[PDB]
Amino acid sequence: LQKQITKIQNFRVYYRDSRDPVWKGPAKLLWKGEGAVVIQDNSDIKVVPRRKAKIIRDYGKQMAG
Amino acid sequence: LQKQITKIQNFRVYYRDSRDPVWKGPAKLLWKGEGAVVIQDNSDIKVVPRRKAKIIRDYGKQMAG
Amino acid sequence: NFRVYYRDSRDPVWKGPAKLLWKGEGAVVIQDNSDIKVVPRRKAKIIR
Amino acid sequence: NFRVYYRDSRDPVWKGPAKLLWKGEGAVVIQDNSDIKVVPRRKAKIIR
Amino acid sequence: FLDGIDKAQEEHEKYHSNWRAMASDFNLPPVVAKEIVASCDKCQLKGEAMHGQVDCSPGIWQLDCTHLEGKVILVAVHVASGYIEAEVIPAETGQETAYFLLKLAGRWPVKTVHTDNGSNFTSTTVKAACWWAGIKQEFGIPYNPQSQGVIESMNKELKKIIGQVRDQAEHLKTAVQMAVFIHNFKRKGGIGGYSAGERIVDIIATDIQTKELQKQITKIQNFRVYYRKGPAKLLWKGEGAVVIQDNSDIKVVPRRKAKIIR
Amino acid sequence: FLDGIDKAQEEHEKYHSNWRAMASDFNLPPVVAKEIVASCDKCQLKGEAMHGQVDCSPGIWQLDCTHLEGKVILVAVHVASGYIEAEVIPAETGQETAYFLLKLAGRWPVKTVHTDNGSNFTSTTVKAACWWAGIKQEFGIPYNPQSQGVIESMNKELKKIIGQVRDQAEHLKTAVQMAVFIHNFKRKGGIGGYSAGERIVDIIATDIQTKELQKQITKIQNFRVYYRKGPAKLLWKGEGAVVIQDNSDIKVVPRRKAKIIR
Amino acid sequence: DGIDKAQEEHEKYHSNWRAMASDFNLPPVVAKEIVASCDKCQSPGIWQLDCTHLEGKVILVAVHVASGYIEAEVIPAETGQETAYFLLKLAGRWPVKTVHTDNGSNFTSTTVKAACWWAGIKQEFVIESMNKELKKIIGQVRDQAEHLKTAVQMAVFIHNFKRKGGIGGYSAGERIVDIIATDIQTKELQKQITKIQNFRVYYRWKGPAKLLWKGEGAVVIQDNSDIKVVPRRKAKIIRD
Amino acid sequence: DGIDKAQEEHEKYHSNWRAMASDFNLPPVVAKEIVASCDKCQSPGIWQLDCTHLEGKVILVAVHVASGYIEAEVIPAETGQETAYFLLKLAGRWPVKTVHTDNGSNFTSTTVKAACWWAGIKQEFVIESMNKELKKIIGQVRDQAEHLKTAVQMAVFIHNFKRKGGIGGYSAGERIVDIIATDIQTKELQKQITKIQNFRVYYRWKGPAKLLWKGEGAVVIQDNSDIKVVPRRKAKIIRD
DNA sequence: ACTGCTAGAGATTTTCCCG
DNA sequence: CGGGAAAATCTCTAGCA
DNA sequence: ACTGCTAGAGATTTTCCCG
DNA sequence: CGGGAAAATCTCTAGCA
Ligand SMILES: Nc1c(C(=O)NCc2ccc(F)cc2F)c(=O)n(O)c2ncc(CCS(=O)(=O)c3ccccc3)cc12
Ligand SMILES: Nc1c(C(=O)NCc2ccc(F)cc2F)c(=O)n(O)c2ncc(CCS(=O)(=O)c3ccccc3)cc12
Ligand SMILES: [Mg+2]
Ligand SMILES: [Mg+2]
Ligand SMILES: [Mg+2]
Ligand SMILES: [Mg+2]
Ligand SMILES: [Zn+2]
Ligand SMILES: [Zn+2]
Ligand SMILES: [Zn+2]
Ligand SMILES: [Zn+2]
Repeated sequence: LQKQITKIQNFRVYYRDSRDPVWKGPAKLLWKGEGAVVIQDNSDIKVVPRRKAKIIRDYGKQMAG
Repeated sequence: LQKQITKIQNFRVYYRDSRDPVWKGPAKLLWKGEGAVVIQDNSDIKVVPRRKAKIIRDYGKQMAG
Repeated sequence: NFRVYYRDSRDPVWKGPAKLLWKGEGAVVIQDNSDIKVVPRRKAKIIR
Repeated sequence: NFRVYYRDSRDPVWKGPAKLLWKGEGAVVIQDNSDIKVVPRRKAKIIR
Repeated sequence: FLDGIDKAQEEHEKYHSNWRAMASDFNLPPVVAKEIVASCDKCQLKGEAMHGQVDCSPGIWQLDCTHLEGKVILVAVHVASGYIEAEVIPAETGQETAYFLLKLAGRWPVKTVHTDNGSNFTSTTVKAACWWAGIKQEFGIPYNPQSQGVIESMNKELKKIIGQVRDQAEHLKTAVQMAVFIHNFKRKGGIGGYSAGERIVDIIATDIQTKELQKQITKIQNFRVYYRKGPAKLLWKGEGAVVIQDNSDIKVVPRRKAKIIR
Repeated sequence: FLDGIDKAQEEHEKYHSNWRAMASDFNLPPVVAKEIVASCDKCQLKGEAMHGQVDCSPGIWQLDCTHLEGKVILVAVHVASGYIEAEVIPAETGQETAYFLLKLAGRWPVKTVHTDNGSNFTSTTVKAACWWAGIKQEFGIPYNPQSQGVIESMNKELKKIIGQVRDQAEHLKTAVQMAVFIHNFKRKGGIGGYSAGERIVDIIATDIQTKELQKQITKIQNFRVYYRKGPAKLLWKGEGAVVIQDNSDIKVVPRRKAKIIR
Repeated sequence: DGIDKAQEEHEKYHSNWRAMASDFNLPPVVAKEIVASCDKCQSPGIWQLDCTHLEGKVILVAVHVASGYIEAEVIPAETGQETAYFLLKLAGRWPVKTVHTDNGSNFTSTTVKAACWWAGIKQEFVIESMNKELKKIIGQVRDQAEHLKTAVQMAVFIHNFKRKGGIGGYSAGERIVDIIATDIQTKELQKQITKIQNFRVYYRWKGPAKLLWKGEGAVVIQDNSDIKVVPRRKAKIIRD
Repeated sequence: DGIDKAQEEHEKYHSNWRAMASDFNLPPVVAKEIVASCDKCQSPGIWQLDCTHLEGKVILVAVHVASGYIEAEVIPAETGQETAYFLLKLAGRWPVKTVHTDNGSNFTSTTVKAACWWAGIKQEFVIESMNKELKKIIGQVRDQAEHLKTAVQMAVFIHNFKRKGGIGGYSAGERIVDIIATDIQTKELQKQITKIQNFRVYYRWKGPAKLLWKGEGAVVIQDNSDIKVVPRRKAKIIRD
C-alpha cells in the first residue's frame, strides 16, 4: 500500500489554472480521480480538474528519481 | 536662467524603450533637443529619442505642482 | 439577473441584452428572444 | 557577415539567404540577388 | 452632482461619451459615469479580454479538415500529447470522415472527438461511427475556431513540414504521411522533451498505470474522515494536510482540523 | 560525438529535425544540433518575436483610406496625441488626397506624413502638395500595415463611433464628422486623462514652449565640460550627474568624473 | 507659507493668479482664491463665419476672433446643408462654442440650427478684414494652383503658419494653440474648484471653513475670508 | 548506500535492473551496471506484414509481433505503391524498425524499398494466426457495415481494444503501449549511459574510474570493477 | 536606410480615509 | 498602524482589408 | 450547458563547474 | 563564495480560412 502510494507519487503533472494560459511545472501526483487530480506543487496541495492536467511519467527518470 | 530650468522641468514625458511596447510614466523633462530628450525617471537620468517620447504639460497641474 | 451583450455569427454587430442562463469558464449560455445561444466569453459582456 | 532569411510580399514562402546591409530597431535592409529590400524584423531571421 | 447625472445622460444620448469624459465634464464620481455608460445599449461593443482553455484530457481528440494543393487533408490531434494522424481524403464528405474516425478509434483509445461545425463532422454518418466506436462527440461554438485551437495550430505545423518535404515525394499523400512521421518522431520539445509519439505513449501508459494504482490503493485504504463535518472518503493522508471527498467535493483540510477513523 | 554530427546531418537532410530531436537522438550538445538546424536553408521559416515602434513625434501624421458603405473615408491621425481628421472623399485618387493633405497642413503644423503604399499616397499629386506645404513623406514597408498601426487602429475606432451615430444623421459624411467630433472631444483617457483635442493642443503648446525655453537656456548657459575627454557642450548640470554632448553623442556622466569650465 | 507673500504682492500690484501661482509656487486654487477675495478685481470659443465670393465660387470662412486663425473652404453652393457640414467639421476640429454670422439665408437655416444643437454651439446673429487678407493671399497664390479650392487651402496655410505679427511675432496657429491651452487650463481650474466647493472643513473646533487645497500632509482652508494652512489630522472634511 | 544490498540481492537472485532500481531507490545506471558486471547474465520494433484476400479485395495487415496489435487496410491493389503508402503511414504512426514480409512481388518493390529507406525501416524476408483471427472478426461484423473496409476497421477496433487475454487480461492496445513505453525507457537509459561513457573520474588520487552517476552532492563511480560513492569535491571528471 | 496600436474589460495592486 | 474602499495600474483582446 | 494553441527566436534568469 | 558558461525559463509572434 505505502509502496503503491510512493509509486503513484512518482508521476509528474503539468497543469493549468482557469485564467492563466501557461502550463505550470511538474507537480507531484497525489491522487487521481475521474474528474479531479490532487497534486502537490510548490509545497501546496492543489486540486486540478482532469481536463486541465497532463499526467506523465517523464522517462528521463533514468537520471534522477 | 534657473527659473527657466525649473520651468522646463515642469513638463512631463511619456517615453518608451526599444523592445518594451508599453509607455513608461511621467518622467521629468531635463533637456530637449532636435533628436534626443534627456529625462529623469525613477531617479535615473535617461536619454530617449525624440521619436520615442510624448512631452506634455498635464493641465491637471491645477491640483499638484 | 444579468444582461449579456454578445457577438454571435459572422456578424460584427453586437446584439443584446439577453438573460444569462449559465456562466462557465470560457463560455456563456444566454437566452435572447426565446433563443438559447452559447457564446464565448470573448464575444460577450455581462452586466449585473 | 550575416545571412538573412525573409518573408517579402504577399507570399508565405521564405526566401534567402541575403546579405544584411542594415539592422535597425524594427526593420532590416538586406540585399538578395542584387536587389535591396527593406523587411520588418518580424518577417526576417538573421544568422551570423 | 445630481444635475450632472441628467446632463451627462442627455449628452451621452448624443455623443456616447466614455465614463472618463463624463466624469471630467460633469464632475461625476467614476461609479456614476460608469453606470451611465453601462446603461447605454449602444456602448456595449467589447467582450472580456481573456481566453478559454480547451479540454486536455487523454481521451479527447481534435479533428479538422485542411486544404492544400486543391486536396483535402483530414487531420486529428491528441490534445494531451500533440500526436497527429493526417490523411489525404478524396472528398470532404461525412462518409469519408467516418472511415477516418473509425480507423483512428481502432488504432488508439479515442474517447471524445472535438470538431467544428463542418458538415463532414456534423453528419449522420460520423454520428453512427462514433456511436459504434463509443466516441463522445463535442462540437465547438460556431464560427469560433479558437475552440479547436490545438488542431488548427497543428494544421499550420503540418503544412509547414509539408513545405519542407514536398520535393522528396511525388504525390501529396506521401508528403502528408512523411510530415506526420516527422511531427510524431523527429520533432522533440514540449512537456518532457519528448516527440509527440513518445508523449502519447507516456500519456496513455501513465493513464493505465495510474488507474490501476489508484484502484489498488482505494480498495485497501478504506478510511473515513471527520473534519471541522460528517464522514468523508479519505483520498490522501499527508503530513501537513488531508485531502478528502464529501458531497462529491474534493477538499483539502489542515492536519490540525481533521481526524481519520476506520 | 563527431560521428553523431554526420549522422544527424544526413537525417536532417531527410526529416528536418529540430535541434532537440537531434541532440536527443545523436547525443549532441545543444550548440552543435543548433548549428545543424541553422545551416539548413529549409528550416529558416520563422522571424523574430518582437514588434517595432512607430514614430511618435509631434509632427508626424499617419494617413489611410478606409471604406464604409461603399464610400471612401480618408483619415489622418496625429500619432503623438490621437487627434483624427477624417473626410468622405468621392474617389480614392491622389488629386483628392492632395487636397485633404494641403487642407490638413493648413490647419495644423504637419511636418511628416506616414502612409502605406496605396496609389493615392504614392502619386505625383500628393508628392507636389507635400513639397509645397513642406511635408516629409514616409512610406511604410509594403504589405505591412503594422507600420501604420496607429491610423489603422483609429480606423477601427472611427468605424465603431460611426456605428453608434449612424442613425443620428442621414448621410455618411455627417456621421463621419460627428464621429470625428466624438473622438476628438467626447472620449477621454490616455496619457493625461485627456481627449484627443486637448492632448494635441497640449502637445503642440508644449513643443513650442519647450523649444522657446531651451533656446533661452542654451544661449545663456554657455559652458564647456571636461570629463574622464575633450570639451563638450553642457546640456544639464544636476547634483549627482552631468549630461553633456560631444561628437554628436548625448552622454550622461557621474558628478565625480567631470568638471565644468567656462 | 508663501500665501502671505502672494497676498501682499496682490494688494500691492493686483496680480493675476497665473503670476501668483508661479512666482510663489502656490496651487492655482489658492492664488485664485487670493485674487477672488480681492474686491478690486470684481472669448476663446468664439468663431465668426462668413461667405465670400471669388471667380463665381462661394467660400465659407471661419475666423477665430481671439487669434485670427482662419479656416476656409470652397463650398459648391451657399446652402444651409453645406454650411452645416462646414460647422460640423469645424466643431469636430476645434472647441467651437459660439459662431457669429450675418443673418444670411444659409446661416439661419434649420439644418445649421440642428448642427449647432448637436455640437453644442451657440448661434449669435475682424471678419471682413480677415476676408480681405485671405483674398489678398488667394490672389497671390492663384498662379500656383489649377483650381480655386487648392489656392484657398494654400492661402489658409500661408495665413495660419507663414504670416507672423502681433506683439510676439507668432503665427495664427501658434496663437490659437496657446489660447486654447489657456482655455483648457481655465476649464481644469474651474473643474478643480467645483470639485471642492461642496466641502466644509472643521479645524483646530472652529467653524465651517471652505477648502482650497488638500495636500499630502496639510489642508489649506479659508475661514472668515482669510486663508490658513492646517495639518491633516487637525481638520475634518465633510461634503455638504 | 543501497548499492551494496542490490549487489547482494543480485548475486542471490540475478534480478533485472528494473527490480534493483525500484526495490532500493537506485538510479537505473547504477543497477544497470550491477546487472552488467555480473557475468551470469552475459523486438519492440518488429512488425510483420501480409496481404489477405476477402470478397475479391486485398487487405494489408501489419502485426506487432510483441503485442499482437494489428493494423489492417483494404488496399485497392496489391501494388508496391499501395504497400509503400501503408508502410509510410504505419511508420509515421508507430516506431517501426523492422518489417517481416513473405517475398511477394509487392513487398520487394523498389517503391517499398525507398519507403523503408526514408523511414529507416529494415526489411527482412504469428501472422497467419492473426490473419485467421482478423478474418473471424470480419465475418462476425460483416453484417454491421455496407462496405468491406468499414468492416475491416471495425474488426481492427475489436481486436485491438475489445478482445482481451494473455496473462494479465489486457487488450493488444494496452500491451503495445506498455511495450513501447518500456522501449522508450530502454532507449533513454542507453542515451544516459552513452552520455557518461566518455567520462573518466579521478577520486580520493587513484586511477581512472568510470562514472555511473553524477548527483547533487556525490558522484557514483566504478573502479576495479566495484562501485563506490565519492563526494563531489573529492572527484575530478575528465571527458576523454 | 524602419518599426503595432488603441480603448475597453476585468484583475490586481496601491493609495486614501478615518479610527 | 489597520481594514474597507476607491483609485490606479496591469493584463489582455478585437479589429484595423 | 464551453473554452486558443504551438513551436521557434531571442532575452533573461538560474544553475553548474571548477577555482 | 565568484565569474563564465551553459542550460533553463520567460516573452512574444504567425498562422491556423
Ligand atoms: N492590406 C491593407 C490594409 C490592411 O490589411 N489592414 C488590416 C490590418 C492587419 C494587420 C495590422 F497590423 C493592421 C491592419 F490594418 C489597410 O489597412 N490599408 O489601409 C491598405 N491600403 C492599401 C493597400 C494595398 C497596397 S498596394 O496594393 O496598392 C501596393 C503595395 C506595395 C507597392 C505598391 C502597391 C492595402 C491595405
Ligand atoms: N473558418 C474556419 C477555420 C478558420 O477560420 N481558421 C483560421 C483561424 C482563425 C482563428 C483561430 F483561432 C484559429 C483558426 F484556425 C478552420 O480552421 N476550419 O477548419 C473551418 N471548418 C469549417 C468551417 C465552416 C463552418 S460551417 O459554415 O460549415 C457551419 C458553421 C456553423 C453551423 C453550421 C455550419 C469554417 C472553418
Ligand atoms: Mg474545420
Ligand atoms: Mg481549420
Ligand atoms: Mg491604406
Ligand atoms: Mg488600412
Ligand atoms: Zn452610449
Ligand atoms: Zn532542415
Ligand atoms: Zn485684486
Ligand atoms: Zn547477474
